[PDB]
Amino acid sequence: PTFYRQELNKTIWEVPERYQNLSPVGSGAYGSVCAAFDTKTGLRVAVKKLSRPFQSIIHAKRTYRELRLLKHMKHENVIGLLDVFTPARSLEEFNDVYLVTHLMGADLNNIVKCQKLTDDHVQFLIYQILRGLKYIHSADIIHRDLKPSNLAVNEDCELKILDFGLAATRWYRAPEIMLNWMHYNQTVDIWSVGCIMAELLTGRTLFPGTDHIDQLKLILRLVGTPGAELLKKISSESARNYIQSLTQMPKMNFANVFIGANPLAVDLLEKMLVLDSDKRITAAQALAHAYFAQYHDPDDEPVADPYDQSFESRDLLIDEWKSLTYDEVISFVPPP
Ligand SMILES: O=C(CO)N1CCC(c2n[nH]c(-c3ccc(Cl)cc3)c2-c2ccncn2)CC1
Ligand SMILES: Fc1ccc(-c2c[nH]nc2-c2ccnc(F)c2)cc1
Repeated sequence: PTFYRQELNKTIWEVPERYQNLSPVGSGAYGSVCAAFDTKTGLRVAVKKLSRPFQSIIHAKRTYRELRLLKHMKHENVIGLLDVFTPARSLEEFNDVYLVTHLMGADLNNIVKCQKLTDDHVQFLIYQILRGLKYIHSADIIHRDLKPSNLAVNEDCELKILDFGLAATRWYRAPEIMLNWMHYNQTVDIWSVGCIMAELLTGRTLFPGTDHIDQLKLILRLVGTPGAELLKKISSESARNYIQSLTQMPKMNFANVFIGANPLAVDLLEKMLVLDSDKRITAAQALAHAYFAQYHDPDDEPVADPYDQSFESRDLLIDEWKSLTYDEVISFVPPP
């Protein structure tokens, strides 16, 4: 189609004429986001322009990664791709990438911030995060940085997860990541959901750590210092010296810490915020918890198609990553 050009916040935007009335809404991962009206579909959309998508090998691979991830995700509670385009007419001229999705009006950081949610709202918002995570996790994808600011929400409380798989943000991070364990599992995301849910219910950051050390201190204050079963799983001499040097802490009584909350919410919280990540509830199990009795339907909580992440192990030239991304743009098929 016919492109047209404009400057918005120092940044140039060259987009097809179908997208009208571009309006800056803020920063995205590795780029800027504009709200727009899609004259073809009649949809309000969000367009992200990647900044310097092919600046280095790291950027090139990251651009490919995000495009591959967005092309794969087709789920109500996960951001997906409505369109992807470039003003470039050929591979040699290919230097910019624009990604388009449904416009979402706010995020949970905007919502919780100075606005108290009812237990009914929390059930629905957390149900939707878990339903999305079930899907993401079934594709062997980990979010790794789940936090209120990457949960997009509309005025009717429909929620989508963004910025998954790209990999303070500290506040929502699993303690095994604070300890720098490289073999963490998908349940790091469940830890983050627990932190988020706690905050939705209480109106305060559960673990507002001032650094990595402070963050673990705050976590261990609630959940206790590791037991013997967990300590035996820590290979790192240094990590063990640190953890075993702290004054032992008992696990607190969650019913007391979150007193006044729905006892079912308290129960789910204790299953999510388990120190040993092997013992944490999974997204699929969490959906079946009684807290979500009014929302849960196992016939309407789909899993994802298999997703090939083998490229992640590959070390390629910028031009190779760029060409792979270009072919992914050209092969894009929009949804129905
Ligand atoms: O922090 C803020 C605002 O202060 N924001 C929260 C994050 C928010 C945001 N970040 N990234 C996207 C995005 C856009 C298109 C694609 Cl294909 C993929 C990701 C959005 C967004 C914005 C609106 N609707 C949908 N996505 C931008 C605004
Ligand atoms: F203070 C602590 C101690 C251990 C964890 C922890 C939770 N789940 N898994 C681990 C873990 C397993 C193996 N090696 C590690 F380094 C960490 C988290 C905080």
